[PDB]
Amino acid sequence: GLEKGFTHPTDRVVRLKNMILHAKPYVESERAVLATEAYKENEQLPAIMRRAKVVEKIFNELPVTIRPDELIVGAVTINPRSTEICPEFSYDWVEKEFDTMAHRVADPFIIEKKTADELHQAFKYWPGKTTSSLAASYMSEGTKESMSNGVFTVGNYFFGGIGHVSVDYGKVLKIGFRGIIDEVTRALENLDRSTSDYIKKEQFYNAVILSYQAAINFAHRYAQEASRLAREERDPTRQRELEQIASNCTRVPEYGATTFWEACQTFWFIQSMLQIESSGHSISPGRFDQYMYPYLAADTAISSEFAQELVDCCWIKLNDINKTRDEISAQAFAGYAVFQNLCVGGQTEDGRDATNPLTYMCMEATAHVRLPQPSFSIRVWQGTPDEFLYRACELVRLGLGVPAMYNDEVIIPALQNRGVSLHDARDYCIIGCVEPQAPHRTEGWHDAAFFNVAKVLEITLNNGRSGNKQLGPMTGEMTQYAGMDDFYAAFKKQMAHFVHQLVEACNSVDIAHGERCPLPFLSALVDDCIGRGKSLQEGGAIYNFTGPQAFGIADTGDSVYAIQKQVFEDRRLTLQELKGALDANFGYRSGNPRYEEIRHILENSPCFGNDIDDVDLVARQCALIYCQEVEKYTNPRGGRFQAGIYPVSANVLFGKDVSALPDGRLAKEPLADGVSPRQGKDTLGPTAAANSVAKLDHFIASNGTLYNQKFLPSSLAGEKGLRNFGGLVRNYFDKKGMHVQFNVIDRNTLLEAQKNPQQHQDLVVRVAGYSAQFVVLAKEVQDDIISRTEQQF
Amino acid sequence: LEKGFTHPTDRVVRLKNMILHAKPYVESERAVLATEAYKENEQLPAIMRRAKVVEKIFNELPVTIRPDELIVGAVTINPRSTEICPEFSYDWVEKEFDTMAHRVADPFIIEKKTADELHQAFKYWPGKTTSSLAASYMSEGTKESMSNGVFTVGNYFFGGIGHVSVDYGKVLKIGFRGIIDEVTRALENLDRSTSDYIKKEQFYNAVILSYQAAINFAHRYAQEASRLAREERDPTRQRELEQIASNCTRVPEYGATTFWEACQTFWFIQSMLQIESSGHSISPGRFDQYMYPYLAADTAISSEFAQELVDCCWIKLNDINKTRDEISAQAFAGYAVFQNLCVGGQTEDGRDATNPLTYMCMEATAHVRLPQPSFSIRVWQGTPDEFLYRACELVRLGLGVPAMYNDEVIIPALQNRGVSLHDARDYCIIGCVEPQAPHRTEGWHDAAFFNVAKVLEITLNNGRSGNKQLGPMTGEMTQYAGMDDFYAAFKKQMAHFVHQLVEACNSVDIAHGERCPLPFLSALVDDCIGRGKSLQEGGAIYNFTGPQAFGIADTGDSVYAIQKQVFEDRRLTLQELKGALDANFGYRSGNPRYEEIRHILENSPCFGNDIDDVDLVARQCALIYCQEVEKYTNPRGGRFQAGIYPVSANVLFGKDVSALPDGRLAKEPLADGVSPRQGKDTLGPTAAANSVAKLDHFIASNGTLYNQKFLPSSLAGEKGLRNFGGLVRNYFDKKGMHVQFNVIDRNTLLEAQKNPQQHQDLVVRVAGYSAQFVVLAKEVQDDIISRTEQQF
Repeated sequence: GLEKGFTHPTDRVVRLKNMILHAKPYVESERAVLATEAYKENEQLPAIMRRAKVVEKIFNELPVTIRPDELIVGAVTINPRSTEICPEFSYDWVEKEFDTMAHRVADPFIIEKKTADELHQAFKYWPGKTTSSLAASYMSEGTKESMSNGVFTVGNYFFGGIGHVSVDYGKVLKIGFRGIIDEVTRALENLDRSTSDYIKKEQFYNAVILSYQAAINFAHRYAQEASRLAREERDPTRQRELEQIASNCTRVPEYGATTFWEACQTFWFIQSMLQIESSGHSISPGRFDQYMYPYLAADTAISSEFAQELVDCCWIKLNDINKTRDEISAQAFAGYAVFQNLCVGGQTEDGRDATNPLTYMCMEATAHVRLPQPSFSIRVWQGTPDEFLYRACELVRLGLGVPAMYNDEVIIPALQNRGVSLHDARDYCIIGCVEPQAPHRTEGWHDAAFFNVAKVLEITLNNGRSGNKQLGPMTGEMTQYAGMDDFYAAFKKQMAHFVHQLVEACNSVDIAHGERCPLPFLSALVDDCIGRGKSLQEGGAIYNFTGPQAFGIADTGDSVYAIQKQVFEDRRLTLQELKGALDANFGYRSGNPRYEEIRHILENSPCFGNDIDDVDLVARQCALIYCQEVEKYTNPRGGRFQAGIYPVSANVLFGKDVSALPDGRLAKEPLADGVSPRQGKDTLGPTAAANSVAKLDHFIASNGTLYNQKFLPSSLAGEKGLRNFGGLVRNYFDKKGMHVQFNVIDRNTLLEAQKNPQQHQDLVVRVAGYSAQFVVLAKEVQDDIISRTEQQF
Repeated sequence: LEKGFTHPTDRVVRLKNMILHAKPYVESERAVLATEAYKENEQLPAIMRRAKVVEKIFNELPVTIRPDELIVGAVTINPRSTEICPEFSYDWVEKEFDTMAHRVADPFIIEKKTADELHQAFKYWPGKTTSSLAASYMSEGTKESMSNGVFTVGNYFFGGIGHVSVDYGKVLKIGFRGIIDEVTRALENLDRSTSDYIKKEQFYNAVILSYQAAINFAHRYAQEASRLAREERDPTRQRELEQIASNCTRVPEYGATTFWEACQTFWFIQSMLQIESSGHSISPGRFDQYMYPYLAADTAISSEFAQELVDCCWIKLNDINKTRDEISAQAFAGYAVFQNLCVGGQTEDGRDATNPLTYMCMEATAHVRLPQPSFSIRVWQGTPDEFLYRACELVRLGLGVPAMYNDEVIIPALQNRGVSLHDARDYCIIGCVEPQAPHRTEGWHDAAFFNVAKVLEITLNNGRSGNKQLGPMTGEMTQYAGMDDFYAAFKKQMAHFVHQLVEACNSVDIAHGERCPLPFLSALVDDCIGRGKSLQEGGAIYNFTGPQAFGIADTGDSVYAIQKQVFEDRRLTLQELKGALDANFGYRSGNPRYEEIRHILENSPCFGNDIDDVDLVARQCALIYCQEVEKYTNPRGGRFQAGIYPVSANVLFGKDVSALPDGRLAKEPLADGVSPRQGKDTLGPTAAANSVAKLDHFIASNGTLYNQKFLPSSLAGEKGLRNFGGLVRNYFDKKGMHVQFNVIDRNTLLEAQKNPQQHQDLVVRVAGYSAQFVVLAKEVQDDIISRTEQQF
């Protein structure tokens, strides 16, 4: 039948998994100190070559750590699941939090006193030499003022690195780091030196070669440590394993991989070393089943058991990565999350189905390991085999939140509309949460900013004011609107004003990374950086984008529709009472009963998510106004802005920035997640809700849309549960929604994990486009997830 | 045709003598303030950091008005002294703390207090200079070639760029306030629909901040004038200081309303540019054109006072000084900053541009008689006879000035490089001999020195320099079947070393763009404001890079000596010549066949005697350099173009060249510019001029330099002047670009050598500029003494 169940992992895998779950996250100092010394030593160099010296010093000198039982080795931090510090982007919040980071609510980390003193010393170098400090210098005062008041934020790449990329893993698997050096050497040989342009290109080429020579050394340093351990090792079986690891790391990634186990080690070295060079998250394995499977197929000696165990170790290694952020940013990316998205299935470049045996081993690994990472995903298209969808649904039914599901049939045309070739778009993977790209061909900036559309609505209805600040243009007081035409004219003018500032802030950060932190190790693994002689930060990628995310879509749509119906059409209240009610927070604090009555009238208007065309098209319209403004703009890499709609863990945080709204929500309350209907307001079941969500224009939001559903576990039980569950996905994708993902959990389970967190350390559930340990999320985020609508067939 | 010259006021003489008697110091204030501004502004884009640098200096540098001055503004507290600009380079300053006061070329005093102050500021700079970044962009082969003396880019490597004539006329008319208004309007009109506006707006904000501080700087001189006036016991001087205070309140914040104000506008621009950056050759250019409207409109001023103000400007120009590292100072010797000022020529409509201020500028040179300005005249087909003959009277004073430039070569030469006919007609001279369309050009007119005679050395040694493989293996000279083989080999060596020359220049170019774009200077050249980009990033309408050839006559006479003595007349073999060159013609060994070979080579026909065969070899060797250079471009979207001029370095770089086939011994001086070799033009000045004009001057559009030296007897009287003007017209009609003249007796120079204390005021041409003879190193003095003395 359709239900096959899941196998169990080896005991070794269970021990490696538990080592992650029991690890206390620390902040560590060695990479930050080494990086700092590389900067001090190399003031005179062009940035790209300074950055080669940075990775050279780190790769040569960072501590090398092999953990008990690992088959796949490489550690960013001495301690499991800990974080380096990357002061080149920002530092001052680390020192401000030396004594509070261990106790903050979202993502605490231990900072021992010696580590604090070491970081204090290194940070003396940094004032005004970070990328952030330069980015801020480029921004206008109005742009900064809008961000200060919570219209939008570019914190992600302002305080940290970029990342958000799926590199050419298959190229390194084939030709190795030595092959990269060879390609660069040939580019040097063939350089046109007849003008001045060759000088900087040769700097880049030499920086890449130096970086990859050092990257070879790094792998050999792990081979050397594996051999030292083998010579002390007492169990002859573990000795043989350590000897094989030393052999693997001698071969890869310097040279192409010759076994599946070597291929896994090539993969993990690339995965970890990128996040050593830079703190940018969303380093996404992408189509792991596609580029890894030739190395499994050609390995005639490996058993299916050992091959699965290796994939399991990879899943577990992916959970060893961690990242601290400033105390507020950490609330927006909560759960010790670095968003390594790994997808399976879909189509080949020729448009044939891409399922292979490793596709299903990746699903098994998720069932074996059951940890937050990777952010595991499936691609779905019209020829997806029934067995692949049903197997994925059977995995979703375990309640980990994974796999998220992505619709080829929308994403491919969406990418084509942005200039991506049909051949490249067929090969897409997902970056981070929900963001599609042609892998190893894109500098996508897929989480460049968070933009609060509900805040823009607030400000529109207050004639451009926020508090006692004139923040936007004076588009008119809401009491002067003659009808919905007037509102929309004013909203578009506020949107144009604030989106222009959003683009300024993004491009300022973009310029700052180009001037100060171009990356010679990462850049060599993305087309066409080598061919062009330019880093990713300078536009070397074939495709260039910048992706800012809308917050409050359903909140804005339902509020605008409430004005349409309750004021203009049915005349239940006047524009003047609405203004007074909004200013008084519906009388939350004064107890005004007319405002409370008005709140009740507004709350009971039709809402997005019940398959009601009227109100659904207002949500579509409000989202379109944002998406249509964003796409008018370009970045300094010659690329195009494109909107996304996803919340990571910040729809609570950014709700705190918005006063009362015309749909009846009180000041500072949470916003809706992604394109999902407002929490608890879709009450006609999952098909009706999916039908509403699919009415939005997903194609124009080509940085990715995010739709969350949550099911009662018993509704998915049995073969008929899988049948219905698969039919729901096909329905939604046939109606041109881009993405959907599922929690499958009982309300009491979430409540119990709140009351007795020490017994629920392994409870992993979906937040938004990624999964996390429920108990490490702040209570207000836990409560928001609990408040989500419970679906049932 | 002889009027004589008037005498300056006693004030002008006192001011002039202050310059002669001044002992040059190194000073620390500007360097310390600059450093603090960098430290305080790490986070800014470079252009804004550079605005913060000039804002701190303009706000805080000591304000110094000197006794008797009518025109005020001091770069240094002490007269004739130098600031330090560590943003370009610093380590040689501190290396020389104890030796700079005693070095042979251009000593400066460094008091202990000053060295301590500089020692502390220098702690900031390791690896943060433009030079340290420029070196990092260069290939090892390029640095190796420079280490072995093939060429050097030291000028803009160790120091600022400069080499520009800014829009003085625009500031005279609209002031700094008008610059700010133009930028405010560019900001208003900015297209903000893409990402390109972000950096443009940084540039605009940097410019506005710079010019707000520039206005404060002039007001600070107004305050000090007003303070000095309050303390002045002499009533006449009191009124002068009050009038100075009023001038400095008006200009250059606003446009000038009197001639005395216009003179104060000019000098504020001239001095403040060289506070922002140590780049020299900040050239007033066509002073008589843009200043004359302000003289004509000034109905109240007397002729004598207008003359005395022009004299005060001449003397202020001599207040500027610049230290360089001990070796670089030998190449720019004489406390020299090369501020070239020309008069006459044509208007942009092709009519003669002489006006009454033209002749007052000539009188100022006769009044003042100091090294600066580097005074020049333009000469065209319609030059009035009275202007040429007055210029020749001034030349007879033996100061070396005016240098003479030929519109009829320079304008089509600039046209060949894309300059519009309208812009080319408005050309001035930069520095020594380098022409440009003023306030329209970022020309880099002295970006490098390139030793063509060294390339010849290396060619004949199959790419070797002292058993070091510096160039390609084009073949040993003993395998040349004829001159065709030599020229093939020489062109291959030239292409190799000019590619490295261009790399080194462009590396310095990139470094200045990345780390030191200039928001004060840039606003005064088209089209930086309209484009929203600095000069360092290509804001100028016209962009060039200009490297200078050395050893042209040496190379031509050597190459011809092989042609005649080896191939044609078979008087020695290639093997003997190779042996004689390696052995320095037996200078140590006493080998008599090598001495006989040297005599044979020394007596070959030589460039400079109107002999076509040898002259065309000099032409061909110079073309090979100029034709290679112009194949290349710079990062500002502009074009390389060769010049030929030595400043004071033809002795210095002769030390890098071993024996040559023309018979010169190892390490001996090279020839200056396009001039014939020292003492080798023996048939007189018309013959020598006829030879020089056979070179292709048009392709050497960064400027050529031709020195002549006359016995004063041969220019005496009315007959002397007619002969002298006829010589100039002969040479320019035959399409030479430039000529200038020493007019001095041999014994005068020799006496200055033995009794320098009684000849501190002796001023003579070095090359493209004049200097106090007693300040030049003995070997430079001897080289000038050895130049051919001409006679009609």
